[PDB]
Amino acid sequence: GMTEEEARRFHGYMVTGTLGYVVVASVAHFLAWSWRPWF
Amino acid sequence: GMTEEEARRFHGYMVTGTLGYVVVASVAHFLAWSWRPWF
Amino acid sequence: GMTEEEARRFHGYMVTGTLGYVVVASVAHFLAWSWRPWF
Amino acid sequence: GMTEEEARRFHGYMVTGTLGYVVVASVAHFLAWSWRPWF
Amino acid sequence: GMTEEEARRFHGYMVTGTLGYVVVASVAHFLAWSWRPWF
Amino acid sequence: GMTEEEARRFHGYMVTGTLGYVVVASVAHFLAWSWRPWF
Amino acid sequence: GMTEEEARRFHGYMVTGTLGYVVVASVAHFLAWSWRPWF
Amino acid sequence: GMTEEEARRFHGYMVTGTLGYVVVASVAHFLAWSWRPWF
Amino acid sequence: MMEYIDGAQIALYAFWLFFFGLIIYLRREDKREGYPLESPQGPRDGWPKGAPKKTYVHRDHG
Amino acid sequence: MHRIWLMYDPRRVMVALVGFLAVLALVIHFVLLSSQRYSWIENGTLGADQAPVGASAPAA
Amino acid sequence: MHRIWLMYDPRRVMVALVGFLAVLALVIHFVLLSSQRYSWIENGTLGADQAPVGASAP
Amino acid sequence: MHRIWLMYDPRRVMVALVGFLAVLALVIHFVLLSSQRYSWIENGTLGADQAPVGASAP
Amino acid sequence: MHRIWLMYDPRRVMVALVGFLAVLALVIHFVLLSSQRYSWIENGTLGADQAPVGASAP
Amino acid sequence: MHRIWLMYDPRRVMVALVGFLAVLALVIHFVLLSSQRYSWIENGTLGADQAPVGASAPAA
Amino acid sequence: MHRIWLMYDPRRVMVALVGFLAVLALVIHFVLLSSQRYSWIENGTLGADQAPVGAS
Amino acid sequence: TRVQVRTVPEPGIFSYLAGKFGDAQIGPIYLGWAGVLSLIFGFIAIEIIGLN
Amino acid sequence: ILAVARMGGEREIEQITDRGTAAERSMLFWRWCMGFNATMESIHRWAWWFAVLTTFTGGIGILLTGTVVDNWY
Amino acid sequence: PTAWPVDPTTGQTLINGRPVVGRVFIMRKTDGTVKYPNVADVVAHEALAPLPPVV
Amino acid sequence: SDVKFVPADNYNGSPIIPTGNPMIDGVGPASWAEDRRDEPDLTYHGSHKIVPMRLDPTFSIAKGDPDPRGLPVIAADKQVAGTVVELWVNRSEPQVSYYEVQLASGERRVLLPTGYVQWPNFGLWGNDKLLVKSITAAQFANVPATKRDDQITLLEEDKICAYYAGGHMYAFAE
Amino acid sequence: MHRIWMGTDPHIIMSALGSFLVGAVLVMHIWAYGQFNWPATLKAKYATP
Amino acid sequence: AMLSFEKKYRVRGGTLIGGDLFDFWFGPFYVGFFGVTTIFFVTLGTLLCVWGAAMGPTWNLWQINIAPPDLKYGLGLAPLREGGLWQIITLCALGAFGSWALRQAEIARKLGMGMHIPWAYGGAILAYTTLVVIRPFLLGAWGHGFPYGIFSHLDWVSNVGYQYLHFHYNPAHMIAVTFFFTNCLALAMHGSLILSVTNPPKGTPTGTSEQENVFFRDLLGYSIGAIGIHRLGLFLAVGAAVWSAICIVISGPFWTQGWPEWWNWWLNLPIWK
Ligand SMILES: CCCCCCCCCCCCCC(=O)OC[C@H](COP(=O)(O)OCC(O)COP(=O)(O)OC[C@@H](COC(=O)CCCCCCCCCCCCC)OC(=O)CCCCCCCCCCCCC)OC(=O)CCCCCCCCCCCCC
Ligand code: BCL
Ligand code: BCL
Ligand code: BCL
Ligand SMILES: CC[C@H]1c2cc3[nH]c4c(c3C)C(=O)[C@H](C(=O)OC)c4c3nc(cc4[nH]c(cc(n2)[C@@H]1C)c(C(C)=O)c4C)[C@@H](C)[C@@H]3CCC(=O)OC/C=C(\C)CCC[C@H](C)CCC[C@H](C)CCCC(C)C
Ligand SMILES: COC(C)(C)C/C=C/C(C)=C/C=C/C(C=O)=C/C=C/C(C)=C/C=C/C=C(C)/C=C/C=C(\C)CC/C=C(C)/C=C/C=C(\C)C(=O)O
Ligand SMILES: COC(C)(C)C/C=C/C(C)=C/C=C/C(C=O)=C/C=C/C(C)=C/C=C/C=C(C)/C=C/C=C(\C)CC/C=C(C)/C=C/C=C(\C)C(=O)O
Ligand SMILES: COC(C)(C)C/C=C/C(C)=C/C=C/C(C=O)=C/C=C/C(C)=C/C=C/C=C(C)/C=C/C=C(\C)CC/C=C(C)/C=C/C=C(\C)C(=O)O
Ligand SMILES: COC(C)(C)C/C=C/C(C)=C/C=C/C(C=O)=C/C=C/C(C)=C/C=C/C=C(C)/C=C/C=C(\C)CC/C=C(C)/C=C/C=C(\C)C(=O)O
Ligand SMILES: CCCCCCCCCCCCO[C@@H]1O[C@H](CO)[C@@H](O[C@H]2O[C@H](CO)[C@@H](O)[C@H](O)[C@H]2O)[C@H](O)[C@H]1O
Ligand SMILES: CCCCCCCCCCCCO[C@@H]1O[C@H](CO)[C@@H](O[C@H]2O[C@H](CO)[C@@H](O)[C@H](O)[C@H]2O)[C@H](O)[C@H]1O
Ligand SMILES: CCCCCCCCCCCCO[C@@H]1O[C@H](CO)[C@@H](O[C@H]2O[C@H](CO)[C@@H](O)[C@H](O)[C@H]2O)[C@H](O)[C@H]1O
Repeated sequence: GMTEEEARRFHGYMVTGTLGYVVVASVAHFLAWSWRPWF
Repeated sequence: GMTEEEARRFHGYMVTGTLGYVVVASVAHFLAWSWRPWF
Repeated sequence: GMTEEEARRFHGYMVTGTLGYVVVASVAHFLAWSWRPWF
Repeated sequence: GMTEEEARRFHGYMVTGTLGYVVVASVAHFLAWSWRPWF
Repeated sequence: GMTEEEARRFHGYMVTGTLGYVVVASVAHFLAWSWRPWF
Repeated sequence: GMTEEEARRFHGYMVTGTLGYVVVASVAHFLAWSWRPWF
Repeated sequence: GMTEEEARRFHGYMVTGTLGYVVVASVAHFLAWSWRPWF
Repeated sequence: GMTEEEARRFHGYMVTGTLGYVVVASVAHFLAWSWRPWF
Repeated sequence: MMEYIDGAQIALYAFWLFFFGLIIYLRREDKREGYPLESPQGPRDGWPKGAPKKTYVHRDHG
Repeated sequence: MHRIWLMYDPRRVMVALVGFLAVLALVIHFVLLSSQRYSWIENGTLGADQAPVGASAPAA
Repeated sequence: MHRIWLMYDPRRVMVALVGFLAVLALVIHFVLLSSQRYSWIENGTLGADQAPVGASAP
Repeated sequence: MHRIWLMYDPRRVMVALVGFLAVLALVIHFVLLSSQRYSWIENGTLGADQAPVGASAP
Repeated sequence: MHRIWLMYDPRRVMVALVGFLAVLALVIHFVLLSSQRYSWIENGTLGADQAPVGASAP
Repeated sequence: MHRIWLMYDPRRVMVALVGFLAVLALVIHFVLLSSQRYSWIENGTLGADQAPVGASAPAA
Repeated sequence: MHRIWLMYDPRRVMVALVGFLAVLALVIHFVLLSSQRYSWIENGTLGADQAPVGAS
Repeated sequence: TRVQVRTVPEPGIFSYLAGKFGDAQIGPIYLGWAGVLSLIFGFIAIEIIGLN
Repeated sequence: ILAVARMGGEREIEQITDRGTAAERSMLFWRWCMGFNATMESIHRWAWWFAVLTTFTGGIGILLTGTVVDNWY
Repeated sequence: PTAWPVDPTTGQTLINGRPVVGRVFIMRKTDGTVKYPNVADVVAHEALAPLPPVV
Repeated sequence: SDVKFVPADNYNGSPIIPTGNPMIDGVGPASWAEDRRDEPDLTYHGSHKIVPMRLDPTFSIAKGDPDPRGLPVIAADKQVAGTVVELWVNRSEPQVSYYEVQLASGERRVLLPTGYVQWPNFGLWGNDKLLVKSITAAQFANVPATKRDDQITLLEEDKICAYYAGGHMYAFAE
Repeated sequence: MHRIWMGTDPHIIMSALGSFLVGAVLVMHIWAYGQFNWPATLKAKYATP
Repeated sequence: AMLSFEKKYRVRGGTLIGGDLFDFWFGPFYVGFFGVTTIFFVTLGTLLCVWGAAMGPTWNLWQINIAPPDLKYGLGLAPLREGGLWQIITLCALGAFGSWALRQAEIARKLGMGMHIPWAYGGAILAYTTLVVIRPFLLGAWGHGFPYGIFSHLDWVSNVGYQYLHFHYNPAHMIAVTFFFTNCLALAMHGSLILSVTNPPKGTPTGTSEQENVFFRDLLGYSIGAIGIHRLGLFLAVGAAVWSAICIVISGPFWTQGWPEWWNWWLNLPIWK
């Protein structure tokens, strides 16, 4: 399987990858909102 | 199965996860209510 | 399977949760009735 | 299976639940009757 | 199977229960007849 | 189940509660009669 | 379940709590009667 | 599977492949935009 | 009289009650082999609980 | 007559009886509910003289 | 009459009873809900004299 | 009363109950949402006297 | 309350919970998106005074 | 928080997550491309004052 | 970041990726090809001001 | 396939047993009284249809 | 059954009375494919009821037609 | 009444007296389909019932 | 070890990995019903259902078909594994259940279920050798043995069929 | 008279009687409100025209 | 959870694409690479169906109707609200059904089974592909596919039949129906024989292969054998779907008149013209 150390190492990549993806999506929504707001 | 220590340790994350999710939902509902109330 | 001690312990949780659920449903019906009575 | 001692103990709860259920149902019917009689 | 001694005991309940059912059905027909006769 | 001495003790309270209930109900009926007599 | 010792303690608090409830309700009804009497 | 050293070697080509693909697509999009913009 | 209720609707719900009763029966029969299930949390029966294992007697030639 | 329970297992017969009566009761109720005379959910509050009656002979 | 719980497994019968009551109640509620007189979700606030009634004999 | 949990495994009952309540809640909400009077997503802001009522007797 | 995680394996409950919430969220969004009042992709920029309301009682 | 990766195999949570996001992204694009206001392939060049807005029928 | 290839044997990921991109590219082209604005096989020679717009 | 066995004395203890499984006769295709009458009645039905 | 015939799966009565590996593989294929399985006996009950219910439900549909409902649309 | 009022100065549609930014359209479900209320409504759109046969 | 396999890892749905030789241990597609009754299958009249054909002179080859006895058996690695000595027949539904092969290397006779064998042209022509696609000629040496050589138990039938069933996955495994 | 209680569970007896009294009291009040024109006269006294 | 004999069988191997990467279980279900692609296509296709319901007139299960495009769109992808959504769902369906067959092949390989089940299921995929791909392509428009709706596709079947005035006269349809009816008889017969030897009347020995062979021979006048009845059932059930695929693909692409007047060739045989 994996150790806590390997789990903790993977978790760091997973958390940062998730937040990075959410940042890119946040900018995409900013662009979409500027083009054609939905509210 | 779990030890009861692991049950306690898991339960604390579960409470905070449930709470944080309910908080986000509560803000989401109040945004929706302010824009277009359903009652 | 359960000892009768385990059964009596679980019964306390089971009855309490049932009555807690029925109480929340009572408040839901109080709110629903105050909004739009069905009789 | 059941002993005959358990069977009589069980029957006491089964009768008392059956009586409670019939009580609730008969109240429900008299509420329904007072609102909209079917004869 | 069962003995003739058990069969006699069961039969006594079965006859009494059958006759009880027919008696209750008789009252239901008395009530139905006085509500709306079919002849 | 309940023994004879338990039953003997139980019966004393049971009669007392029943009489107390009927006393309260009698006062309720006297008040009701003095307010809106029904015969 | 409770011993007769626990029951004898529990009963005294239950009786006292019930009396406090009925007393406070009695004040509530006296105020309500003086505000909008219903007979 | 492959060693970590092989993984670092393979990953280098995978970046340049991806980058070259993204470059060609970026030119393809700007050609398409120049011909017939979609916003 | 009853407008919305009609005999074809009555018959159809009678079939549905029979049919779900039959599916329950068949799933009990499906569990006469291989059950109860093994699991990390202990044995599991699923639902409905299976019918028991069935013993066959063969024609005596002795 | 009690000997008939040697002939048939009462644990079988009791289930069969309850099933027979439950079906028969539902059949009779729904037959009546489908009739005009006895459609009691819609017309149960009509008095017996007000209740429908099927067509009589014209004596032609 | 308690010997019915020796004649049959109470665990099984009690589930059968719960299933019977479940289906019977749902049948009666849905029959009433699709009637005219007792379609209580749409018309439950009508008074008893305002509620629909089936046609009499002519 | 607690001996009911000797007849039935409480782990199994709670799954059965949670599944029952989920289905029952969804059925009741969909029934109401299908109605005229309680189509609350379209009409929930109507006052109680403005909300639809089914037809009376004539 | 952590007692519950000795009766049920967390790994199984979290799978059940994720599945239930994913489906429930998708149900509610599609129901709203199918309505007139909350078809927000076409009409989300209307003000609350401008949004559709279902028909009242006559 | 990282002990979640002791409960579940990261190699297949990551597959399930990537698959979920791919489904969700495609669903949202097809929903928007089905709409009138966000039919961006046919109407993306319209300014926001010309973009469609859905309304109910006038209740005259 | 290279360690993703220790989790996922790259010889397989390339084949899945190529497959996914091939299908995705085809779907996008067919969506465009049968739109009114971008049916380039029939109308590709129209100037940007002559190209259709899906005004309601 | 294509290594068929062929059994000269009777299988069931190509060819087929003449014998009994208790009340059941083995060998001929079983009709009995109900089968014979079924074929007579059914033949007349087929004849009436075809002649019409 | 043809997929396990190499392992004696077509001898279904033996596989019912004395479960072999052919029965076990048959059960595991369907359990792994669609999440539930029958047994070598009970698959024949599923078969029996599906055939029987074809003509039984059919007959009820005919008896209802023209007697209870005259226009099914 | 098939379209909302238009402000003649701006050309904007007015919904409940207040302007909408955008080109307003009336929403409808796929191809304008509407659920059939009941048999009586379906029959109200048909021809009358056929006359009795000539026997 | 007495355990035939261990989990690949500690996660719930993970595969098992055999410890020893899986064809011999009976793991994966090489496994058999280990609880199966160790007695012969019987005919309706109570005789042994599956028997070598010499034990019942009622049975013969159909006169058009080749008798396989004497032919060489060719294993998956294209070696000769042996020659067919005898046929075993099912007396309830008359067919050849097993060929019996005397091994070319060594001395033992082993059973070979039909349906793992095939003819070079599926019987159409050239029927001069038998093909066994599933196992190599060395693996023929370990085919499970019946405790008598005129009779086979239901357990022995399962073990033999399971050995050839495992071959497609494991015959060339390291 | 007390011999009737022998063999019973007192909590079962109090549950049975408790159920019956709640049921009977509720039925009697639902009935009495229809007959006595109360609380209808109360509501009319405080209603706004 | 696992069957009491199952754990022994859960080995690696027999996959087609993914190697060991997806070679695992999730509850009872085997995953594998085509498990992953299955769930992808199933989820996408189902959510687009729910979207088609949402933009349609009702949520009533029976009345939901995601229709194909108008014939004017030919073999192009129509606008999504005009029937392009039906076209995306059709691609998802093909992806799901193909993935399901390949996943079954991995499961059969892992258990040492023959490939009979994947290939049998291929008969159903062929019939679906004929209805939504091959026949629409030969007619030149995807709009010839059937709509996705529990009763609205029966309206399509009705109207396609009457496009040929009297579809019962379609000769391939007559064969396909005969296979379907013969299959159902054969299933009742085989199911009854196995059950009646394994469940004899109370107080009777368990039956034998010889008894079902005797009875079956009285029913049909020949003995089919244990493998033969399963070959027959597979032949009848799959042959029904194959003749179904033929009967619909000849209607329109190859024959365009009423089906009754196809029989004119039989009336004009020269022995009796
Ligand atoms: C129930 C009380 C009321 C009763 C009255 C009304 C209903 C009457 C029918 C009752 C049938 C039993 C229901 C039940 O609880 O089953 C549990 C069992 C699971 O296997 P098990 O052996 O019993 O248990 C093992 C398990 O508990 C522990 O192992 P593990 O932990 O590894 O398992 C993971 C679990 C999680 O459990 C679940 O997820 C339960 C899911 C139940 C889904 C039912 C959906 C029904 C509505 C669909 C609406 C549609 C949604 C799209 O187990 C699983 O992974 C689940 C494996 C089963 C997968 C089933 C796939 C779909 C089956 C067909 C669906 C119907 C198609 C028409 O699952 C099954 O066996 C389901 C399939 C059996 C029925 C197939 C019938 C097909 C009839 C087709 C003809 C229709 C003609 C009109
Ligand atoms: C273990 C305790 C016993 C029991 C012992 C008592 C006692 C002792 C008293 C009552 C009283 C009553 N009980 Mg109790 N009762 C039991 C179970 C029940 C059940 C049931 C669903 O099983 C019901 C419907 C009832 C119903 C009733 C009412 C008729 C009445 C008061 C209202 C009420 O219900 O409050 C409670 C609501 C519930 C849902 C029941 C829960 C249990 C509670 C705690 C019982 C009430 C105790 C009460 C506050 C004690 C006051 C003492 C004063 C000296 C009067 N009992 C259980 C089995 N019940 C009182 C009475 O006779 O008034 C006429 C009373 O003095
Ligand atoms: C016209 C009617 C009269 C009036 C007439 C009377 C009379 C007469 C009496 C009372 C009594 C009471 N009244 Mg009053 N009362 C009026 C107006 C009010 C108002 C107000 C307007 O805000 C309030 C707060 C109250 C409050 C109260 C209580 C203090 C008391 C009952 C106590 C009890 O046990 O409650 C128990 C109930 C609750 C705790 C439920 C509260 C529910 C809340 C609002 C919602 C909770 C939601 C949440 C999600 C639930 C979670 C559950 C957990 C998760 C398990 N009254 C008006 C003016 N009232 C009685 C009394 O004094 O008893 C001693 C009494 O006799
Ligand atoms: C335009 C035509 C109509 C239509 C009109 C009907 C009618 C009318 C009927 C069916 C019936 C059936 N239809 Mg439909 N059907 C249509 C469209 C379809 C479609 C489709 C894809 O569109 C399908 C798959 C079906 C399928 C079916 C079956 C489910 C069902 C017959 C079951 C059965 O086994 O019968 C075959 C089995 C039998 C007939 C039983 C025979 C048993 C007896 C004992 C055999 C005796 C043999 C005898 C001894 C041999 C000698 C005889 C002499 C030579 C004379 N229909 C459309 C809508 N359909 C039947 C049904 O049940 O309806 C509810 C029915 O009556
Ligand atoms: C579960 C539903 C399915 C079903 C089941 C089913 N059918 C069955 C059975 C079962 C389980 C039988 O056991 C029974 C049977 O025998 O099967 C072989 C039968 C049967 N299903 C039949 C047909 C059939 N089943 C159909 C359908 C179905 N069967 C459903 C799909 C259909 C369709 C689709 O239309 C048909 C046509 C028969 C083959 C058979 C019943 C045979 C029967 O009743 O025969 C009666 C007799 C005659 C017709 C007369 C024959 C006359 C001879 C040809 C004359 C020759 C001369 C004669 C010798 C003269 C007399 C001299 C005397 C001295 C002898
Ligand atoms: C029509 O409108 C409708 C649709 C109806 C409206 C409704 C919509 C709804 C309901 C939406 C819900 C959305 C949702 C809900 O949660 C959405 C949730 C989304 C989430 C959580 C996204 C998460 C993304 C995470 C990413 C991308 C992670 C990337 C990680 C990377 C790259 C690192 C990998 C690891 C490495 C490299 C380390 C190896 C080293 C190792 C091993 C070592 O060193 O050992
Ligand atoms: C057409 O008509 C239509 C429209 C359909 C209308 C008609 C509808 C009808 C007929 C409806 C009928 C409804 C009904 C009928 O009875 C409804 C019955 C409802 C019921 C019974 C609800 C019960 C709920 C109980 C709950 C929620 C319990 C929760 C328990 C909790 C939280 C504790 C769990 C345990 C813990 C935490 C720890 C344990 C200890 C351990 C492990 C330890 O110590 O080890
Ligand atoms: C409008 O129309 C209709 C509706 C028809 C009109 C009619 C309405 C009707 C009929 C109404 C009837 C109402 C009614 C009838 O009875 C109402 C009855 C009300 C009652 C009984 C209320 C009782 C309240 C009791 C309380 C609050 C007690 C609290 C006690 C506490 C807090 C202490 C707990 C114990 C301790 C601390 C000891 C632990 C020691 C331990 C463990 C140890 O020592 O070991
Ligand atoms: C209708 O409109 C709708 C469709 C609805 C709108 C929505 C659309 C959506 C949601 C789109 C989503 C798009 C998307 C999302 O992620 C798209 C993601 C795209 C991506 C990631 C593309 C990546 C491409 C990478 C390539 C090509 C790499 C090539 C590598 C090469 C050539 C080198 C190989 C290695 C070598 C040679 C070395 C061997 C050495 C070895 C072995 C050694 O040395 O050992
Ligand atoms: C691949 C992950 C996503 C990258 C997406 C690009 C945008 C986000 C910024 C990435 C910047 C670097 O991001 C950071 O990388 C380091 C390693 O370099 C990760 O570090 C991780 O692995 C290292 C060892 O390698 C551990 O000691 C550490 O505990 C763990 O968190 C961090 O968890 C991440 O936060
Ligand atoms: C789609 C909307 C979803 C909204 C969900 C909102 C959930 C909000 C967070 C609560 C749930 C997760 O649980 C929360 O995880 C964070 C992750 O940083 C933990 O965060 C903290 O603890 C962990 C573990 O020691 C540290 O590694 C971390 O750096 C620290 O910030 C919190 O202690 C825990 O309470
Ligand atoms: C709604 C209620 C009013 C109408 C319905 C009345 C239903 C019938 C109630 C009958 C109750 C008493 O019924 C009577 O019970 C006794 C035991 O108590 C049964 O007696 C049973 O056990 C005794 C021994 O214990 C045997 O000797 C006897 O043969 C056996 O039947 C009687 O056979 C039955 O007649």
